Amino acid sequence: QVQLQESGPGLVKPSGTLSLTCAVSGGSISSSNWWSWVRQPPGKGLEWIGEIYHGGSTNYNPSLKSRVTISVDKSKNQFSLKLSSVTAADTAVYYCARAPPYCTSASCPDDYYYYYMDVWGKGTTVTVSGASTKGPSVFPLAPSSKSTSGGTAALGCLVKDYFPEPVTVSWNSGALTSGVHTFPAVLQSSGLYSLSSVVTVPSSSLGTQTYICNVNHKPSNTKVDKRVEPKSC
Amino acid sequence: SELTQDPAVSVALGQTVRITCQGDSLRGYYASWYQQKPGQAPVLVIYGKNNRPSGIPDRFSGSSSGNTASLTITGAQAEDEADYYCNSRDSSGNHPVVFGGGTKLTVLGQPKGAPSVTLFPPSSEELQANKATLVCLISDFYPGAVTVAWKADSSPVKAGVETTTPSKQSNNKYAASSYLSLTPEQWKSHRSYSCQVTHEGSTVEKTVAPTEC
Amino acid sequence: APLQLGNCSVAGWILGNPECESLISKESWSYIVETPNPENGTCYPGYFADYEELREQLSSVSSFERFEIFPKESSWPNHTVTGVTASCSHNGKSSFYRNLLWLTEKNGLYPNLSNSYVNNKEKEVLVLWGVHHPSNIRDQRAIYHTENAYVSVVSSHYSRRFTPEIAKRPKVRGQEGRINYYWTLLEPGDTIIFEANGNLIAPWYAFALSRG
Ligand SMILES: *[C@@H]1O[C@H](CO)[C@@H](O)[C@H](O)[C@H]1NC(C)=O
Ligand SMILES: *[C@@H]1O[C@H](CO)[C@@H](O)[C@H](O)[C@H]1NC(C)=O
Repeated sequence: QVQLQESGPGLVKPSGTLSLTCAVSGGSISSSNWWSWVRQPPGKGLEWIGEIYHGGSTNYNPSLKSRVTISVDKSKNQFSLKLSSVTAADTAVYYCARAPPYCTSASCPDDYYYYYMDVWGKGTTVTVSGASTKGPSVFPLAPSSKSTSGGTAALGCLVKDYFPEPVTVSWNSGALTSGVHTFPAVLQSSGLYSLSSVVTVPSSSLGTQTYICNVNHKPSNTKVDKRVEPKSC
Repeated sequence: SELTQDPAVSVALGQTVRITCQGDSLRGYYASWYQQKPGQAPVLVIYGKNNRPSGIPDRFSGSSSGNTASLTITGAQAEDEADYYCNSRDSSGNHPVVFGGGTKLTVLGQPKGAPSVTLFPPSSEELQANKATLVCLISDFYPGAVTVAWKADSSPVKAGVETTTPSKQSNNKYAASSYLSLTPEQWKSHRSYSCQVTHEGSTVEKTVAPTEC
Repeated sequence: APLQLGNCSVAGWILGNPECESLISKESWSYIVETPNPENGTCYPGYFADYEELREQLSSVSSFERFEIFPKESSWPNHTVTGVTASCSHNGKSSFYRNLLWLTEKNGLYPNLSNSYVNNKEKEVLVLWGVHHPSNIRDQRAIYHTENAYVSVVSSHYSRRFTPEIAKRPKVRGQEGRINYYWTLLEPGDTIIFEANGNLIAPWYAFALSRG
């Protein structure tokens, strides 16, 4: 049915205004629906931000009411969120969701007294910082005849010194998904992130199958397709 | 007001667990439950009285009693390990939405595994950029508690070490990584470097050498 | 043999009240026996229009039959149909009239409704329907996605447009909303057209009969 997809900057300067956009497809934004926003600081619980119903009706979190503005744009079939005077407390993964309509009287069917959010976006990582954006440097992690384990061998990609989060990695343009693990990122003393993505692969394929990792760093609009070859020694 | 729930609970696999959520807003509107796996968006598992969305197994059941809502998972499995949040709308005022604090469910009795360790030397491309990183990838271990140590030749090293906290992979086992940052001259001036991985009192060590392929 | 309604009334039986569930009818009867007024027969509070005349024409029938005038799985695609309410519960589970469908918004929308039926049954067809009246304006918009609603029922011998009136009311059977029930007789060959943008308690099952 309806699908949601967030979009916006992954970096906002302190005291600045966060500005996010959620695109609704497979449905009309001007409908009987409470389009909502939810955020999640790293390692923390879900926090409800606010909701909107077409006609201008907005309902916000009391602790966020002063800095939050949720609007809607019918022409582009989307609803937005704008959060002003951002600090480190506003660093979080922001979700846009859909809540059903509800009633405040005993004149509706039973299903209109439940609250839930069934349709969720994929999430947008926003970091509140003053540091600049930096694209990653990708280096291959080649397989070695010492570091193999019989019929299978491990090869990967080092994604070094990017900022901010996040980075996604696929293999062979998504055609290779089994044995793939992308580790979480380390935060170095320099304030830059780094991670690795490894895939376990049959050993007898090292010399005849091409392995390319696909690095995506949307905060810097950077895509790197790194070829991972066996060591020529 | 607010919804409170215990932050952590554990259940042995195959048995049943009941995740309780309490608050003054539960008498007005019905509570809803979500399951959040690490790094993923929350998925609604129960709404209304005991209604489950399409594609949610009947192992998840939800009951309420007074100012208390409960999520029961009968016959727990390894795939049920996630964070669970309650969620309701207040029946007073402008009807704001409140989330519970969340509950981390741990499924006990899963098979143990010794960590698999793969140590990568600095690639020739990174070296020719005048940088050097050793990459120690640790995977397929349960429980997810591990301690890493590095060695230059035979001497312990603590400078330039960065290790990720363990994370479960799609295998349900845990993985973790450790990086040793070096200069190309430090890399070439030693005879070998080692990544030492200790898990449940036993240790796996891998070694790389600049003179070998 | 007379129509035996047992512990429930004519209103609850003809509407499909969940407490009169089962209670299989017959093809013919010369009179009706009943226990009258269990909450006036309607599990959801409201007004039954021309109720005395309906009982008169249902007194003696010869070829009674209950059929599906508008099947649930079709007829109403862009609307949701599984609307139930606690006032019409069966076995401790909320339900609704077995012969009517509480149509509400599907995916946030309640498109313009238009469905017709032709009486090809060679007898009279009794069509029941309803119109819903929420108690506040906020719930009207949440349920039907319109502030101004109409329901048009047009046949060759019947024509009426209902406008829902929203007003606060006491709780009757725990509900502040009302549903007014209406009906008309469709002669053979006639066409009846239901048009709506909200508040319609749409006909699901109807009745064909003779001597009425
Ligand atoms: C009403 O129901 C009860 C129990 O099912 C039954 O004993 C009684 O006979 C019923 N009423 C009539 C008039 O049959
Ligand atoms: C539906 O019908 C109403 C009244 O006949 C009309 O005003 C409206 O334009 C029609 N279309 C929609 C999409 O509501």
